[PDB]
Amino acid sequence: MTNQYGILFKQEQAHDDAIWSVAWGTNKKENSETVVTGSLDDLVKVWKWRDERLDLQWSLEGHQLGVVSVDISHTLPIAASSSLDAHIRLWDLENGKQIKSIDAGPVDAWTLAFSPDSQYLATGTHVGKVNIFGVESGKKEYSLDTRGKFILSIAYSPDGKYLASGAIDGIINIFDIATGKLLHTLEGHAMPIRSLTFSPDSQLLVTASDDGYIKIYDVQHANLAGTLSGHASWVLNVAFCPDDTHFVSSSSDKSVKVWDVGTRTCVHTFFDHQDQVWGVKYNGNGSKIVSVGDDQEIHIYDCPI
Amino acid sequence: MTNQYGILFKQEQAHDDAIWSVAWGTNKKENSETVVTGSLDDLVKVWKWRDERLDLQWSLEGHQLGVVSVDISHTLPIAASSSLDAHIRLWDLENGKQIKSIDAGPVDAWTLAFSPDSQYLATGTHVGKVNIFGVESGKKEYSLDTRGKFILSIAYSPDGKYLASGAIDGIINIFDIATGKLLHTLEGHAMPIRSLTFSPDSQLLVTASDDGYIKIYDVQHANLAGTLSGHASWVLNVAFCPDDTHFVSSSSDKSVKVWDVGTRTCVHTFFDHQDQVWGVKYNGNGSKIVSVGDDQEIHIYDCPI
Amino acid sequence: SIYSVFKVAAIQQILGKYKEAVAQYQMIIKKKEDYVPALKGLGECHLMMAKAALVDYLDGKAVDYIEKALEYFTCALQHRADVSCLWKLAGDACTCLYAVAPSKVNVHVLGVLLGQKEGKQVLKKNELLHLGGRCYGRALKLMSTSNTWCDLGINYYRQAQHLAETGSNMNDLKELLEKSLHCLKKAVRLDSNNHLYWNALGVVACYSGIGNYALAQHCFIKSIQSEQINAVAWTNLGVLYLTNENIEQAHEAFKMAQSLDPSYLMCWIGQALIAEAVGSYDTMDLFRHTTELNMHTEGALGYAYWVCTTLQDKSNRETELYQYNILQMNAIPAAQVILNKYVERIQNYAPAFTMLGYLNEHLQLKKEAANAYQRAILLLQTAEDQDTYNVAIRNYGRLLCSTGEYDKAIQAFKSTPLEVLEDIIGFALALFMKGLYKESSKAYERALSIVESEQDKAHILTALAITEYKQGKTDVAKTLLFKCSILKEPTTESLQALCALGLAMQDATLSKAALNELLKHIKHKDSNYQRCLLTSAIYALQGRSVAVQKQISKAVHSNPGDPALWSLLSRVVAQYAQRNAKGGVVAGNVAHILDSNHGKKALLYTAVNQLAMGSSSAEDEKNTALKTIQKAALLSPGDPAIWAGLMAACHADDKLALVNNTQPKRIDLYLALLSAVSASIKDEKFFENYNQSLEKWSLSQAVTGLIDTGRISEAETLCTKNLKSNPDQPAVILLLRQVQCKPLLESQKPLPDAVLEELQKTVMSNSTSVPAWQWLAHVYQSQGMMRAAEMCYRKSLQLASQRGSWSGKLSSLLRLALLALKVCMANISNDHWPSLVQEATTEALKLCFCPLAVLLQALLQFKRKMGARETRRLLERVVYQPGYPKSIASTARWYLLRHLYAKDDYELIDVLVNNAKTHGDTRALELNQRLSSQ
Amino acid sequence: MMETERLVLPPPDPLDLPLRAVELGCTGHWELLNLPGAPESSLPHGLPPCAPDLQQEAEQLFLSSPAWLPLHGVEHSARKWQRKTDPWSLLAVLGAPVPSDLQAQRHPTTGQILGYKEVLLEGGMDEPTITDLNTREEAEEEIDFEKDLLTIPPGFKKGMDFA
Repeated sequence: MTNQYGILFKQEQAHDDAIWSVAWGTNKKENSETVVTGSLDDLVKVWKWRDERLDLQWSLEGHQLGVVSVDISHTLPIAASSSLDAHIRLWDLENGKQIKSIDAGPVDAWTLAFSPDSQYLATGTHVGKVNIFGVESGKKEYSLDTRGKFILSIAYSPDGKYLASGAIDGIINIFDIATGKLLHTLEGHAMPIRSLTFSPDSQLLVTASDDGYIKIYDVQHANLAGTLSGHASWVLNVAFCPDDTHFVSSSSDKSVKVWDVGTRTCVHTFFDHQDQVWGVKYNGNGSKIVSVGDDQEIHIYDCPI
Repeated sequence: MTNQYGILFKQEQAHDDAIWSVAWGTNKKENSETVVTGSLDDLVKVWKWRDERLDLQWSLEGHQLGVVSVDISHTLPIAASSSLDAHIRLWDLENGKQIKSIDAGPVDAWTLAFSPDSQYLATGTHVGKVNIFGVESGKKEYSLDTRGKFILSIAYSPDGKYLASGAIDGIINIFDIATGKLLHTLEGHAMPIRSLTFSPDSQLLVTASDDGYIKIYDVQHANLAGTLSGHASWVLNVAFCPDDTHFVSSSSDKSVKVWDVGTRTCVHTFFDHQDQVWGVKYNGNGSKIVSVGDDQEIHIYDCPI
Repeated sequence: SIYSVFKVAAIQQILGKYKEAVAQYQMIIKKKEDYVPALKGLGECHLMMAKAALVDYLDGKAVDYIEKALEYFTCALQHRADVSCLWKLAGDACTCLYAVAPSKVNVHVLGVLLGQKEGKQVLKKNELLHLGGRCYGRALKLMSTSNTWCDLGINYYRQAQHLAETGSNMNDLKELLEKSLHCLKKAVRLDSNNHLYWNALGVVACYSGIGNYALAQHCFIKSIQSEQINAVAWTNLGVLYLTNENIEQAHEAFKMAQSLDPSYLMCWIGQALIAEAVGSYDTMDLFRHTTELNMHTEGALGYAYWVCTTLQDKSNRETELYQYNILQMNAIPAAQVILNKYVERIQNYAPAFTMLGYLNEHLQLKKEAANAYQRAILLLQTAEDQDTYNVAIRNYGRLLCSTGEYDKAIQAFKSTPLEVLEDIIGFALALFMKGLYKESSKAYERALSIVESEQDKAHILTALAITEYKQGKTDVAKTLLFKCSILKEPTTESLQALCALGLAMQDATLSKAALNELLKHIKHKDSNYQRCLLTSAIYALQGRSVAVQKQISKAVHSNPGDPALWSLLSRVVAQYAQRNAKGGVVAGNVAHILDSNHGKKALLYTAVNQLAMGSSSAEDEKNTALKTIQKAALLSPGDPAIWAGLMAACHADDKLALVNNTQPKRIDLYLALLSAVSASIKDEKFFENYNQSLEKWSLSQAVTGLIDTGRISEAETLCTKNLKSNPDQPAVILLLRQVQCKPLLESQKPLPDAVLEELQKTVMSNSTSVPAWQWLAHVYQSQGMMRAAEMCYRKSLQLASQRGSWSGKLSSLLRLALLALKVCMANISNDHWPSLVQEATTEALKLCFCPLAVLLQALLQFKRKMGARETRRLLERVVYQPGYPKSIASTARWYLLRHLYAKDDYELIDVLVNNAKTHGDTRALELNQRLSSQ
Repeated sequence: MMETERLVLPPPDPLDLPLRAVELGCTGHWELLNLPGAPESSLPHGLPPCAPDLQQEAEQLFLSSPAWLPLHGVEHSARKWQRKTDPWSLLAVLGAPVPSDLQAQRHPTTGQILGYKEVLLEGGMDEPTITDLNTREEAEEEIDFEKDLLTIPPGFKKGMDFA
């Protein structure tokens, strides 16, 4: 019953150090398939999967410390990255030379996330707020406030009007873009979350925590649909499939597992990635899976519909 | 029936802290009687028993943390030592000045054991493998791999072609040097072993465990010949006599006992060593017994043939 | 044409994908707003999605879907009011929301339905059921069919059930029951060949208010006969037999029904009920399978009760039933989710709330536990209140006190009769937590008077000593702990408290006795970390500072596992005896390897050890202090020490890049890191002295880095703001002086003796710090005062030697040697500076093996002489013996080549030239060629 | 101390180069730069504070409060609950399917849709007082449910009997 799964591509050494983030973006209407990775360095190398392999195209740089998170937009060709250098400089992604550069410390911005219309590029700060900047318009026009500890994750629904945020100690806050008032706060876990993502036609919110558990919550209320516990170590990143039937999770036990929401079970497990895996993402259509690990290797998988 | 036993020599304070390992080597054909000890320091002091006493000859040092294991060769004059410093530096033992220095952490090497021809110097790691280096030739040419926990004991048969290894939780693995393939695994105990030794014309394997029991196994099969339980505390080191008639075991209850393999009973017990004893060894011929304890004292005994 | 697109959308609806069909129907309704079939399709789709949502436990989604379906249904009924399809669907929609959380269902129904057309109105559950009955009656009037008769009967049954459930009335529902019975009999008599009608008749007959079991059995048998594969009727008969003490035949009927349908939940629940009633061994497994299948309330409650009972019993810990059941299946989280759904559905069971609270408490979910206890309190005030309510009060108070909110916890423990040990002890703990130690002490003696279960008494004595000590007055607490020790069997907590109390004073002998007592006869404790920490603190208190490493190495050797011990070793070598920096780095790396959740502290400690070491490696990347501190920062960006280490690593990397002379990098981030340090410091409970030291070090290092990089204005503004915030402290005034004196004196300029005197007075203001003395000696040297700089260096040396420091002594020695050698190089008379050089270098060589000191000796000797062969021998020894830094070897090579060119030996000059060529150098070869062409 | 300034010659000499030293780390490791200037010492102020000392740590581990004692633990309460079961919630009822599909009509010849009429499958619209009274109006089979009732279930030898 379990479908046939195959890698079809393994990269020997993409970078020189641990890879911390990866983003796959099918931004343009034709087959672009742009992949941007950042790995404990100034290097924000951009790869391209042309037919069956990855070919390096850009080696744009200009950072001073290790980049911790990268993200890519689906409407316009653009990219953004942040590091411990306290600088959010967004690249052009076609010629790749430093369109802008925003000053914001670890007390002002931690992770990156583009708006569904690629207009705001919200970030999270130490004091618990969620700083929202403006692309091409200005810096720090306003920020939604919640009363909590260090905030790590910022997630956007694929239709807007929602904004989730995970924080240290497990407290989860949900805001509405239309008004900006705190709707309801979810207690969540007792350990840091460090991973959130919505789904299309959003009605499900999936949380990954530091204790190994995976909670399945329901938006617009506080009802949880279940708890998935299959991993043995910390869970670091979770990405959802383009159709609401599966989602992939990567843990700290050197194992990448894919679950199914309909039956709440693990359909397959991949035994690769000899070291920790720090990022997994889907492509435009749910056929391939990318995964970058603490060890210097980039893995692409194949998941049939 | 029990023979006359006497100490004939007691050292007041050989070192300043607890002694963790001892090696007795009759390397040269004439009366050398070299004794090397390491004791919770940088000091790897080498003593010599000339006629009736021990005389200090070398006080070579150069370690940063406590030395946990020492060994001496019987063919060539040479010595080796390892510590928590993550350095296996082998000494000349004639002039005693740092012939070599190999980099290997506690995750790469824990204990030392010379080859019967003094050529391989196998060690044990946390991940379960058995790293084998090369004296005078190179570093880390190959390592036998087993899927287990921290490994503690490494033993060589006096004719080669065999390699035993005790580990935490009691799992015992036996390898053959000629090929390097796992022959058979013995369940043993459920707690760490921390002591192993073969016998001449090797056909008997004696194991010491943490629960006070002493198992006597037979190589080339999985048949156990019996279980000896006479001690009251942890058993730390076991050394076998040059003739297959006796073997000496040292426990944590401040008692040194000598057993006999033929009838599996304790012929005599020595009530000395007010604190724990961490090492016992035999000399070239089975006439004297050395024992080092947690208290700073060196004891030499006398066992008639 | 629109009919084709509508039929396409209808087909799309049949083959699932209901959302697309709803969107298509909306698109069709866009062009034409009065098409009836599209409204009917939307209503049917909304009803089915609502029922699917009700299959799971989503009451808000279901209520919203019913409201939308009702709006669409009345919109369609506006246009065509003679169609039995719309009337029956409206009745179905109204009666569908049955047995769903009363007082949570409030639906907006608009317009004609509620008599006269008036805006929008809000109806309750009973009113909604009455409207459904009316709609069913209208459908029956327009079309008389047995199906609608049965639907009306089921609606009346639901109305009667709702009226009975809430306890609103009794014996006044007989008319409704008679109507339902008549409708169902009429329906079954219109067509007596439908198992559905027969089963419905049986179900309505067997209601507790009627209890006509003979007719129920007849109807169930008839339904079975009408159609053979009837699992529902079979399991209904099995349930009837089971409740009327018929275990055997109920088991037979449930087994047959299970065989006829393997995926039916009620038959499985019945099997579980019989197994529980007989006391079998697989009841828990049956309940778990039932809960996994379809999340029903009965299986939920059974599984919850069994798990709670198994957890409550404390003698099962190794029986292999508790182990497998509660660890291999991960029972606790599944039970927790099950209880949230059950309490959402029912929400009037205080025991269920208490079980949910107990599981959440066990799972460290204290806020949810407090909420559950609050709901149980609200439900339980109007109860018998003997055991349920007082226990609820105590548990609510304990949980509330645990999550702060101390005043409310005190009030909650006030609102209960204080005659039981649990309530008094919880009140005492909350009282102590807020403060107000005297009433807490009275309550604790009261608990001691009541106490039994002597271990508890010993713990009460320990608590009394702790709270009494918080009030000072240590002698009586010491006597109390001694009294606890004299008792027949001491407890580990009491001995640990006694040892820590002895540690608080500087006595150090009572602590040794208590530690000996703990070591003598206590072995069941399975925490090596606490004992090792206590022993290390014992040794460190007497100021030895060396036996700590020996004790921790012994502990690590005894237990090679326990990564906590490795982390402690790394931390201790970071703090005490920081000469085994390589060993500390190794211990940190090993501690990080052995596990994952210790990586933060392990990486911090190995980063600090690497920083202390410097650059004593093979110049390999990916293994420097910067990389490890970045990894630690990623793992846990919450502590201030990581940011401080980041500052130190950035400064060290700046110095290394200057030394290698390639590029400065990571220039200006000190302000952001300082702000992060302050923000992360502000959120810790109490480390007052440690926090003050951390902030002082961070601020001073940031100011120094800004001064070094060249942002003099920002540093001055920061210093002025700091001095304005609070009254003056000498360290900040010295820091401001250093900031101010950067513009003046980089380039040669004389300064008044007045400025020197205030600076000297300020340096005197904050004494016992070697850096300030060394800096003032450097300032004196820069203006030029050889004697003053030498006296200041001697003062710093004596200060460092007295305080037990070692790096400061070496630095003072080397600086004094450099100064004296510099003044000697000016070829001045009064040749006492060479004597100073010789004494300083001899002392440095006695301290350790210093290549810089031997090079200074060689340079002075070279200044003195040149004819003597020995000078050449010494220089060749320095330049040729291995294990030397590149710069010192280069300087020795340079001076040797100079001396030999003066001595005119071309073979030796060629030897030096080729030796320089084997390594990497340019300056020596350049000067070699330059003097070759004289 | 005299406080006599001592002027040193301004040019070092080209033939000889200045002596600029740099200190690396706490554990002694020096070197020599070519370029005359600051002593340029790394971590001037010492190592940073790191973790607190062991005495404070042990003071904090125990003498913070009595909340770490096992008398305020998850155990030591001896709770217990009382089991209630409810077989009757295992009854199930199904709903009859809709009796009409509302199928379209067609003009005979040149098929076109005139309207929609309700086909069977195989005044004052406010629903006032719509209840049904004066029952027992038609004859369907005249079945009797009150006199002769089944007792024997199918497949089963005898049946449980109620008075």
